[PDB]
Amino acid sequence: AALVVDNGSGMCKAGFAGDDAPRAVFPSIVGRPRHDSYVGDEAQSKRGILTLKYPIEHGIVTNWDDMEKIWHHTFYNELRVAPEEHPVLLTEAPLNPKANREKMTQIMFETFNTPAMYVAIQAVLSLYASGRTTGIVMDSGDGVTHTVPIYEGYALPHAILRLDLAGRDLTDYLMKILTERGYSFTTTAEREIVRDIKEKLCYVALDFEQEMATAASSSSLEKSYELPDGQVITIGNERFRCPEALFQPSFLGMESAGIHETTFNSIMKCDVDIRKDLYANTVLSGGTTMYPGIADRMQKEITALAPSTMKIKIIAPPERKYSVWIGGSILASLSTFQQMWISKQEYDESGPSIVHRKCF
Amino acid sequence: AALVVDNGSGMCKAGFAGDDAPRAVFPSIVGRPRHQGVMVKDSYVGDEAQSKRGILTLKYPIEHGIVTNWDDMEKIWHHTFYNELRVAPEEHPVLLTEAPLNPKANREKMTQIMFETFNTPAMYVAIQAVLSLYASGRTTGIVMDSGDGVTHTVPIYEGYALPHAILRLDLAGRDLTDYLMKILTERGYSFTTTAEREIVRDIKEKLCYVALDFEQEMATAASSSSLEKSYELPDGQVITIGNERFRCPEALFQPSFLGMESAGIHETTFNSIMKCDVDIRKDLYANTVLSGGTTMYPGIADRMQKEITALAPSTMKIKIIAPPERKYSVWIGGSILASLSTFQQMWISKQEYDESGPSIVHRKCF
Amino acid sequence: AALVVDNGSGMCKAGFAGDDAPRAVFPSIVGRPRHQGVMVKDSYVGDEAQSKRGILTLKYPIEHGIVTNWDDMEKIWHHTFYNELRVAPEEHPVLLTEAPLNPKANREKMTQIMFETFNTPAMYVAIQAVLSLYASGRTTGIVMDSGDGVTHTVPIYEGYALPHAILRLDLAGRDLTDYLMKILTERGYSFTTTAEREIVRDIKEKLCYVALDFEQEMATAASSSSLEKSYELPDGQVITIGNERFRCPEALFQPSFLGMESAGIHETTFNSIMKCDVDIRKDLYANTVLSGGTTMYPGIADRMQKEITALAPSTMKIKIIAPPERKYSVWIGGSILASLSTFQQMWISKQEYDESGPSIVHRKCF
Amino acid sequence: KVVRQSKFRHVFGQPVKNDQCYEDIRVSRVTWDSTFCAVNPKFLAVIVEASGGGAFLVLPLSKTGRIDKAYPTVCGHTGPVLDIDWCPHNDEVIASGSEDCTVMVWQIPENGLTSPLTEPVVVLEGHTKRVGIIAWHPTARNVLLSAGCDNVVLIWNVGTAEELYRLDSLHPDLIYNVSWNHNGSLFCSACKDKSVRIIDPRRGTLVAEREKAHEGARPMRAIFLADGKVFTTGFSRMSERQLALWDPENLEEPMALQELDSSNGALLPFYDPDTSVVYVCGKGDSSIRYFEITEEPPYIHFLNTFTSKEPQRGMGSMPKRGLEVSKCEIARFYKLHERKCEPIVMTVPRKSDLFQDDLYPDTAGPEAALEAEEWVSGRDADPILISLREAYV
Ligand SMILES: Nc1ncnc2c1ncn2[C@@H]1O[C@H](COP(=O)(O)OP(=O)(O)O)[C@@H](O)[C@H]1O
Ligand SMILES: Nc1ncnc2c1ncn2[C@@H]1O[C@H](COP(=O)(O)OP(=O)(O)O)[C@@H](O)[C@H]1O
Ligand SMILES: Nc1ncnc2c1ncn2[C@@H]1O[C@H](COP(=O)(O)OP(=O)(O)O)[C@@H](O)[C@H]1O
Ligand SMILES: [Mg+2]
Ligand SMILES: [Mg+2]
Ligand SMILES: [Mg+2]
Repeated sequence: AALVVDNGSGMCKAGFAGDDAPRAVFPSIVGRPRHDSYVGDEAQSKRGILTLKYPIEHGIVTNWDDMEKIWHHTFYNELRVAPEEHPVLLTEAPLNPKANREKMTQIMFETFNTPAMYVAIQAVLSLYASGRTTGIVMDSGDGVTHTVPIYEGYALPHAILRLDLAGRDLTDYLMKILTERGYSFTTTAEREIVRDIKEKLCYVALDFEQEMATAASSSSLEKSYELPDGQVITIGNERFRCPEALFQPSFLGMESAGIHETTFNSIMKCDVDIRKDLYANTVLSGGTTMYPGIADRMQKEITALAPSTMKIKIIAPPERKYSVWIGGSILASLSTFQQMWISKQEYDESGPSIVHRKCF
Repeated sequence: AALVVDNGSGMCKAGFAGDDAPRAVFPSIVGRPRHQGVMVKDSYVGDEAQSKRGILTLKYPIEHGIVTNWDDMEKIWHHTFYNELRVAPEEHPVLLTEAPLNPKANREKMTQIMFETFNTPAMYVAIQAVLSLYASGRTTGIVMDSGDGVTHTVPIYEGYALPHAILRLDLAGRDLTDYLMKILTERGYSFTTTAEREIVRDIKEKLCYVALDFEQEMATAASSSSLEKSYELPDGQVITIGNERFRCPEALFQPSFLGMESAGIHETTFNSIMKCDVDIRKDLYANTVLSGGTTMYPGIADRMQKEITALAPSTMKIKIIAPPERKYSVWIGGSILASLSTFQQMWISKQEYDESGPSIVHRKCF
Repeated sequence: AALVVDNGSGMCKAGFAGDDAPRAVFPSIVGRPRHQGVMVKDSYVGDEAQSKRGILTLKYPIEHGIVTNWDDMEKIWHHTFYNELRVAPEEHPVLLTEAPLNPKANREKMTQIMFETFNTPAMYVAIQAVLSLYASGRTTGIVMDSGDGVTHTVPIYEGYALPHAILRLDLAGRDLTDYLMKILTERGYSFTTTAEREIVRDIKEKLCYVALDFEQEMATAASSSSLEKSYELPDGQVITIGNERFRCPEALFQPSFLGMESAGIHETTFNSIMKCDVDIRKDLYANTVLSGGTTMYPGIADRMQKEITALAPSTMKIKIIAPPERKYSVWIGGSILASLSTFQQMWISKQEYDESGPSIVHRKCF
Repeated sequence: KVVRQSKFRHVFGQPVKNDQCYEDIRVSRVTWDSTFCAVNPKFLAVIVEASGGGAFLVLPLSKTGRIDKAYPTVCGHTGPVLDIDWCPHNDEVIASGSEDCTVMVWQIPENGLTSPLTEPVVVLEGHTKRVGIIAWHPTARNVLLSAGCDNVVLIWNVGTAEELYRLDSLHPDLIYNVSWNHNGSLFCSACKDKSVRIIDPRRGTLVAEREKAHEGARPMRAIFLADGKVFTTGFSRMSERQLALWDPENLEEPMALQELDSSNGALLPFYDPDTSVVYVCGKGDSSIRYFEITEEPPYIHFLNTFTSKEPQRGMGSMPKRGLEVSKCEIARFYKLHERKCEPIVMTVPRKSDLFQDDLYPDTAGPEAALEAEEWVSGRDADPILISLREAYV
């Protein structure tokens, strides 16, 4: 029985190989009292007196001691399994620094004593869940957004683009614009409330300027949300202004281009002979791509950029929030994957030189 | 002659363009009687409410920089034009000030009242952090204003503002005044009524200061009486305060004293700079400008320089610019801007607003 | 007094004929503000855009040796004559430099701008590779000039150029600067904005070097800290880089690092020699001349000599000539050529161009 | 009293959405400082690069989005095209001057071009050098003006291919631009000798002249206003771009002289006679400044500036008949990038959704008042005015 653990910036999904959905999904949050530590949903329930901190910021480890707490919470508190009795499949961000991968390998083999372990690129696993071997995966998670083109199973690192704009930036932007309506959220506890608001009432408009016009001359686009303490707040144009930062990073003062142009630019960096198939296999992944209407807006924007003769097809499966995890479960069940396993007895005699190879 | 009106959470400064100091500085309070009249005006605004506060219930129309009740807000403006300045608002254009990242709904009400209720011929709204930079004669610097309701840190580089780097702190003079009461009951003095709010606030403005080393100042105050001062209450009673002089302003640097999770003003200023581009952080370190009445404590500049230096890299030069008239920096900057010959193209006519609406005031402003 | 202007992809060097160094060396960028002005010039070029780059979006008008925007290109030239050289273009002959195998359309635009926009009295266009040979005092040799946009290998024998043997490599300083940014994120440092591109370029010019043996240094850097250097960011932050010092310049010899299938600069130089006649290959092996800023990395001469020797026959003598002033070899060669008594016959008058057109500049040139 | 009375102090620019732009257009790379764009309520004409000779792209306004690289173009000239201009009295007739020293007038089908157009209706040959200035007469039908680098101005009859008048001994240097007056009896010209001239073509005499209107050596422009005044843009001795208003009755000193900035590139003014608003647009600049011409001093009131991030290579202005009145339109500008044509929307912010009588006075119509034969005889007439209220939806 193999374990699949996909460590994201905000959510850490864990489960067992061969399953269809993650058995354990909890926020990657370490909370400490401000009036000795709480991790995950136990921090989420007591966040009234806790100072919530994310151990991952922009896909970068800021505190490895908190990271071990997240992993300790997965094995013993959520999965309820012994890490030394199950092979564990890890997921890594594209262009993952070899220093970051080594620490992941070192912790798993020395602190948790796992028998077998393997690290896979999140973009590759996202394509397995869709049953494809060719296409560009735009995985937008909590910390960072990546565009990884893939052709016939071959990865092209030179065409991988990174956008420092993801779910956390949208959540912080929603708080900034919510004060324009009169609701003030400042503490880290209120960040989760705003994030909960973003996941329920936000959506991507097909056109932004027109959506401003109807929201400024009609009350059909307003929705009501209930706070934990009972006050009901209403939001109008903030529903689609927050996700618009994905396509217009200038709202956040950022100079880089939107996630539609980043996807197009990553294709433009590929060879000419493969661009046609990448246009027709644009795969969305991550929780930041779960906004209603994000697929239609993506298709309209990329079509305006791509030549008229190319068929833009945005693939947005309904379970794309767990595509990375689902792809990991399928890999951990394939018969051809057993030769990818890295043994503990192999690591202690060889070191991280064997994990830098046998991986990508 | 243009009018410059700076309506803060606690104080409202008004005057004429071209002057060096506000002509009218009165508290932004509205008082209503709480007893019954037995001997043969239902509200008082400004100094007249402060003098009769013994029988009134003082209410601040602005709290945390948001206007709680607009009906008393119009009374503040009405008192300003007719009773303090004693001018006709329909004759002089009015230059108004707004907090950074002001909601467009709040700005819309502010201009609509001016054009419809007071019938001002022209009107304009400017960001308070911008005028505070005009008073110091600079084009680059991070302005940390601290008034009565809220604290803003606005970095500006070469006349370009960075809205994404603007940070807010829900901690200002009113919160410190409330905190001083909580620690004053420790010494045996009880202040509870809104009338006593102005008494405690007056104590804070006269006896409080910022200690360079907070832990050392506790050690000195716990073993000596050199730090004790005496204050006379309006009824003639004399009270003495010790370590409360510098414990109250310490909430600005340690918001945990109020149970707040946010960081202090020194870290908020530092975090605002780090949100800017790397190539402009060098100038922002050497052009830190203080503004507002809450930055008038003795020794606040020295403590600010020490704290930011410990956070900033050693090779950067930290300069805390604290002009002695920083309590009126926003108004002084407003008078300077309203007198420049290049500002007459920014006025918004009453006629133009009638035919166009608030669409033209959202533009032409920032 | 003739003017020698060398317009490169990243830098523009200008001066007067007869001098030994360019009087004006400024980056060839155009910067435009990316924020809004909140207090009382829409474009910045040259060093002025470098000092204000924290609030501008820097664009290179020349990309891969191709002018992407002629409206920005004329700004660079206007800055050169009026702001850097501070001279009137209509009073001095201007000697321009062009890339090898330059498109005839590009040369047409360059000639047209000088004669109608700046109204230069005389003008001539010279091949950058030929000028680089003038500065070294040679008439025979293969010039491998690597600038910011494109790498060229031009063999010249006894004053005769071999156009069929000229090879082009789309890999230069700008491609290395982008590659250094990608690998710096592996160490935790994030540079994304165009303003941060210049900072990374500054790091590349100071701490990068070419390893004599790439693999043996990777083992040294992974088992020692002797190759680690520290760099100070403009905001005072200090970054440390290790193996990235020689991994970025290694991309010149291993273009597969950037996903490019073309050969390295060592093989491109060797392939260009093999494309010439057999009789002249001996002289080109002993007169390999380096030029451009991308060949200024310490230890690039020995690595080039080591690689070419492994490709060339054992009896051939490989001699890489890398003068210490090779960063300005194109300009210095231009100054030498513009001062020769036999060069005045090559000038093209404005009156001649007005009555004859661009047919006369395609001739009289190469 | 505090604020100058005006209706356009709050006019703001707004670029049109991407799907309504025109992409993949090989915009011309000719150093000549022309508008590079001519637009009428029916078609859009853009000067493009051709492999050989010269051509300009004419496409219907509805043909938005990306444009085929093989889209048919008007490729009849043997040299690059310099200037294009639609016929004010015929929406399917456009004249073009090019490097081949010839002026060609074309007839565009109602649906546009299905095949490349090579044969013109009439070929105007009267010049020895390149023709870069073409200006249709505002009221005279089939009367066209051509000015070339040979410093000669010709009056053409496109109906009969007849040269009416030849003006050769009036410009000693290069001609920058030529603009007719309101009734088309005179025309102003800016010359390379820094002199502004007002010339009567019928009589062939110099009505007025101002030497050293701008001290700078950089190119300058000059247009005629509705009231008969001349608005000129130029450079000072310190390379400062300036605007100036001139009175033909006394040219000793200008009524106004305002400096803008220290950038390069000529200033191309776009005058709107109904609103008395001049739009000053610089070649290669990324901003558009518009000023209101009035009788109150300083006679030039800066209104506001539209700012963008892309330099402009060309710009064309839609006439009054083509704007959509229902949304308070006063001007629509087709800003030209290097590979894209982006329409620009300028509106007056108004709360009322009804037709605005004050914003839209009667405009010159597509009906010519006089004819070529009557104009030569000595007749002068103002353009026939029409009402835009019928265009309100
Ligand atoms: N239904 C939803 N709509 C919009 N955003 C969502 C939704 N569900 C989750 N998100 C956002 O997606 C972000 C990242 O989710 P996820 O893809 O799990 O990130 P990671 O890959 O780092 O685990 C979260 O910050 C969350 O706010
Ligand atoms: N000399 C002083 N020392 C300490 N605090 C002061 C002093 N003067 C004023 N304050 C405090 O500053 C607060 C706000 O003053 P001000 O800067 O006018 O705010 P606003 O901008 O809201 O009008 C007041 O509540 C007052 O308590
Ligand atoms: N000492 C140096 N070390 C490494 N790179 C350098 C050095 N000096 C200049 N360069 C690089 O050379 C590049 C181009 O310089 P240059 O030869 O002037 O190009 P061009 O010919 O296009 O003007 C610059 O981008 C710069 O990064
Ligand atoms: Mg993820
Ligand atoms: Mg204030
Ligand atoms: Mg060069």
